[PDB]
Amino acid sequence: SAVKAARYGKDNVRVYKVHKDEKTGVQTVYEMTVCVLLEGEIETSYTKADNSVIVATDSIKNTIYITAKQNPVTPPELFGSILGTHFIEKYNHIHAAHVNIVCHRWTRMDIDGKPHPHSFIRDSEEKRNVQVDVVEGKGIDIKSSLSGLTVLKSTNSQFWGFLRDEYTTLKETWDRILSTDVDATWQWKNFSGLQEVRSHVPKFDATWATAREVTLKTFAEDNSASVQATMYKMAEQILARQQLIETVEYSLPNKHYFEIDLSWHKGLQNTGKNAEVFAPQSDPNGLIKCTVGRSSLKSKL
Amino acid sequence: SAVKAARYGKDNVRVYKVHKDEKTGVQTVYEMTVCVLLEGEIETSYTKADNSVIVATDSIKNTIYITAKQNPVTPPELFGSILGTHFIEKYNHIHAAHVNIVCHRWTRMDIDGKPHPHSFIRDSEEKRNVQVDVVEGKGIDIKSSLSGLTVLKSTNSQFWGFLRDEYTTLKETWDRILSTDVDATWQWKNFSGLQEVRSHVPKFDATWATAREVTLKTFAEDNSASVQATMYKMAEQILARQQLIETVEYSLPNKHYFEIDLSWHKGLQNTGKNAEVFAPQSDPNGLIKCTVGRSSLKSKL
Amino acid sequence: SAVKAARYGKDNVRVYKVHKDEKTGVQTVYEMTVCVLLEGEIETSYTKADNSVIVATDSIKNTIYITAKQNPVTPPELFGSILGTHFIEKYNHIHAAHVNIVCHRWTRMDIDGKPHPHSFIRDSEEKRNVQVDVVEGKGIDIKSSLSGLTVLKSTNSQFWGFLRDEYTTLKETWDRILSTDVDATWQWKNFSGLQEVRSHVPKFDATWATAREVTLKTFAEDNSASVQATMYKMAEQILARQQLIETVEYSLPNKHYFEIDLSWHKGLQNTGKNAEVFAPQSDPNGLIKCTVGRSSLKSKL
Amino acid sequence: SAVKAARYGKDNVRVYKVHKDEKTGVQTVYEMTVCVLLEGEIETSYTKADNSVIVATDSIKNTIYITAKQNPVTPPELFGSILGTHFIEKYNHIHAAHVNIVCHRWTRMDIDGKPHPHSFIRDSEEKRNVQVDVVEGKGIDIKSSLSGLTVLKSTNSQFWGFLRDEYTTLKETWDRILSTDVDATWQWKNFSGLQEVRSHVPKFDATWATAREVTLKTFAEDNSASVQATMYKMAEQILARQQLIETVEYSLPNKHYFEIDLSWHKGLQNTGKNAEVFAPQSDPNGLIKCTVGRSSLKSKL
Ligand SMILES: Cn1c(=O)[nH]c2c(=O)[nH]c(=O)[nH]c21
Ligand SMILES: Cn1c(=O)[nH]c2c(=O)[nH]c(=O)[nH]c21
Ligand SMILES: Cn1c(=O)[nH]c2c(=O)[nH]c(=O)[nH]c21
Ligand SMILES: Cn1c(=O)[nH]c2c(=O)[nH]c(=O)[nH]c21
Repeated sequence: SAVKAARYGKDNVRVYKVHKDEKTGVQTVYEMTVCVLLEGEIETSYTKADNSVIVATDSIKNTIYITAKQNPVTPPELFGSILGTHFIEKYNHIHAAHVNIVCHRWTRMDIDGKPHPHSFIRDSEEKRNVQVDVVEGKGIDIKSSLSGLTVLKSTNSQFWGFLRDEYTTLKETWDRILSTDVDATWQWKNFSGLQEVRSHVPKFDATWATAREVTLKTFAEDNSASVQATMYKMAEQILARQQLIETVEYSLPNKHYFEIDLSWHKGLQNTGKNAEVFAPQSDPNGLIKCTVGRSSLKSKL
Repeated sequence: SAVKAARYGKDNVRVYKVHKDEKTGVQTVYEMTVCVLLEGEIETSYTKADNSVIVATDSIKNTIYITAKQNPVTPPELFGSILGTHFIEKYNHIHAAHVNIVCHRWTRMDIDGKPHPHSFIRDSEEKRNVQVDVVEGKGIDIKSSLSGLTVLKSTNSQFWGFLRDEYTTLKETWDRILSTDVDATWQWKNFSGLQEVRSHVPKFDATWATAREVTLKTFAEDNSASVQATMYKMAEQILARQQLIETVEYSLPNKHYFEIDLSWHKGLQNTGKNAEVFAPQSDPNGLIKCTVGRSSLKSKL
Repeated sequence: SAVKAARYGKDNVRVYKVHKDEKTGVQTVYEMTVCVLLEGEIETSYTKADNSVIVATDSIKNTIYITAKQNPVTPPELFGSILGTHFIEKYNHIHAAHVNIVCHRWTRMDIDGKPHPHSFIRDSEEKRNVQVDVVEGKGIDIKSSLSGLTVLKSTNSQFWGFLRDEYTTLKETWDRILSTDVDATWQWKNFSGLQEVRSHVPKFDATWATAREVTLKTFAEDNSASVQATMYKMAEQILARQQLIETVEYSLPNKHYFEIDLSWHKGLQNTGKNAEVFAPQSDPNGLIKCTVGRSSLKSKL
Repeated sequence: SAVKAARYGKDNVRVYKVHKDEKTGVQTVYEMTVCVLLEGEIETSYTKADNSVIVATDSIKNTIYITAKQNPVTPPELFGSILGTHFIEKYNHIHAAHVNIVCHRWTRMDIDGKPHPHSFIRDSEEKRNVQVDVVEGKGIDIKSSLSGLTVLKSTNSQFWGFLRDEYTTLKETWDRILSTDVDATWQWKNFSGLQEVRSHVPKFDATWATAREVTLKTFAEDNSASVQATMYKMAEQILARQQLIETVEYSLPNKHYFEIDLSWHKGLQNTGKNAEVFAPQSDPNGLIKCTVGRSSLKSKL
């Protein structure tokens, strides 16, 4: 046998950081969960009980906290790049660092209409994430995402014209509920190293904001022909607004809300135009995915 | 043997309702999870295989949807009262109905600064709940609550002066992080029946709002001596603002954030006044409870 | 205002203990999650910021580990009694200790047909629990339970003869799937103190075993008329086999498996006697409860 | 813009099947959760609101149940292959089907030492999984796995000789607890189609059994130098025992159990050779991965 692939490290490292402005009294908090997995010339730890090549996962954990103490933790794309760059530069034999960060929401409370200087609310379980792959000799590849953004619209969703054969029972509809949990990923142009990441720092927060704004507005305003058609519109708009992202990926469940026929009980009318009470379905669910890039076709468009 | 207690019914009944204003186009959505458990002269279903006394749980489920079609689902205190009253009035042999409702957040989206007529966001996993116990001959007992309201403050929390003995290692502190998941319950005066519940309907939304406002403002503004002292202030204020509630209960975890001594690494200073990077602790956690009522002591105050 | 009730302590304290037989090499492991909440003359911590009356929850945590080091952790009824007794005896002003223990399964592995001396498998997420309430001047009240015991039978379950009215759509059945997650609790006679608990120590493991055996055999062998009728049989048998338990409580979901009519597709027959493929339903679910004690009726039986 | 990748279908489809032997009375149950995602000439559903190319996810769901009615559901590798082959053969424009199956445990109960004909217990949340990718013109690629197999050993695990630098605080150990949740995947040689899958059917159950047996025995018996070294031994043995699998992948958390120094309290000795009571750590955790294949090196071995 032989080792074809290997990576190892520390997962589920919870990290908080506070910034305190001593002039104004305003404090700002950041909370994340971090995973760092390393690759390199480590195969003998697996094959020969050679622990000399192992940077202990406990040491990886310590390094996460030390790096957070010595650098900004925001935007996460930058923190992840700093953190991954450290491991490949510090250890000659480590040739890749794979950094995943989940950012948790701590939104400043407004009390009596004024922003509070040091009190925060978890206003959504929506996350902002990064995956930063720092590969020696091949730069820094960053995928940014928002996830767990849960939305519903009560009309202006349709689904008709789909294929019908002997496996088909679904009724066409011209007015349904649409609800989903949005997972949206934008993948950046390869960066050559930390300097180039730093040169684009403002674009990280701005592109996250754009992605979130476009998602919400498109979901709310598109009289949707399908999940497929709506998510494509989101992706194409995000690509149009940031030339440094190469692709946009969406992964959307269709979280079904079923009508309930109550006509068996006193002729109650609760379907079609009279549908008011619905049964949310926990499972099964549609799952719709696509990855959108920029076109390169010049004929047969 | 004999049956000392029994209740049975349907749990985890997911319910959505939409209201559509055909004049304005504005739609409003409600989503809940409902449990109804019945008591009564049902012991022979357990002891004698006598199913004649069982209102099938499937029928309880149907009744939940029928009741939602024929009545408002808001405030939940009212919907639960209507629903429980139905079972004890419809079935001579059913003498109590225990209705639990969890209300899920669907907050209207603002798009380009304007409220959208039919698009919503799950802006928090915070719930608004009711427990409505409708007991034949003994009225309607209602406990209202908010839960899963997760908050953090980065300073203005203290914990010193606690008992110290041979089991004590905890260091006193004059400046710590405080974070919790708020579970707050207000229990109403017994209502005689559905008419009396209806006579107080506006007070349900108003008292929920008061409870939430008081919770947030007190948490943010109290330079806290302990979880105990802060939660008591919340409770006393809520009681002062609604004479129809008899008690207020809080159940608060202390979700610890630990300092991280990094002085072993290059003399990094990350404790006390220089603490910036902390380790959120998933477990264990403090758990602090109290039930506050109005005082009846006249001497030795 | 005034404090009507209060309790506080440490929750989610994970504890492992190992026993090593140095003669045989056989090691045995125990893992639990412990909560201890205290009551007493503690109201001034809430009302007056008086922390002097607070045994810190961190100190409660330390005490859990110290008690586990100095005593057996099995049976959990004994460990909980020792632990609760400590707090009311050590602290004059603490008058009750409420100890909840969840015991996690670590079952010894058999390797090549032989029990391994130090390797274990989590063979089920089924738990064994205790709730031990140690109340100064009122002894020790113990509720023992098993929970998360998930079972299914594919036939020999029925449900017919239930009430039918204008809310009823459920079809009677003479052959259905029955599946549940068993939560079974046996409540012991009040014990006067730790000596009396110790005097009954072997009965704890034996009664847990009896409860589990009776549950499984009754579920498997009863041609069930309803969840109600089957669970009653379980309870009555457990009471007959241990005179020191006063009541037995069951709480059982009915986790529904629905037939799927496929006759719309090529006349496929998948209902009634030809039902093979079913749709497990995640929600809603029946929820059936009862508490059974010994009879005291002498007439009109 | 243009669609670079797309797949869509139905997720979280819960499926039960029963087999009834009418001669013997013995019934056997199977329960799974299935996801099927399709690829093909479907880009116009995203770009042009062309639903004609969409096989509705509801129809995919129906097809899952119909396929389970008309074929064996075991081994899952076979069921997934049948199911994926259907979609690419039935629909000219569908060119890949991606079938994920999670198999849930229903182990036959033994009652009074005899196997019960129709009663089952969920004896572990351990799963048996498959991922079957059926790609038109490129055969059938199958990855089989076991996951959620949770184990602990109380000694015969070590971790010393790891890299030590200015980021290192971890103490070397020659005797620690090791616990993990095993996720093990074996990837099969590409199969040309359903006939070739069928020709190997007995090998699926046999290789799953081998993988599980090797995992347990190696974990129990290896005096482990590291997670890395132990998991490699597992992989190499599985490869030696089934020539039709190309690689074996493990993904193992190191679920840490920390010693607790209690020497501050009455000189209690609970470290090193006297360690009995430990603190299980929920997070962070080591995460160790590798993919092992057969060697092709002929020099510098
Ligand atoms: C309702 N529904 C299905 O059954 N499949 C699909 C699909 O692919 N896309 C939808 O928007 N809805 C839907
Ligand atoms: C830190 N801490 C403990 O250890 N116990 C307690 C308590 O009862 N209350 C607190 O506010 N904090 C705290
Ligand atoms: C199917 N079903 C209901 O709908 N209610 C009930 C009940 O109370 N008990 C059952 O055993 N089954 C059942
Ligand atoms: C304890 N520990 C670390 O900190 N890293 C590692 C590792 O890579 N492998 C281990 O087996 N243990 C371990």
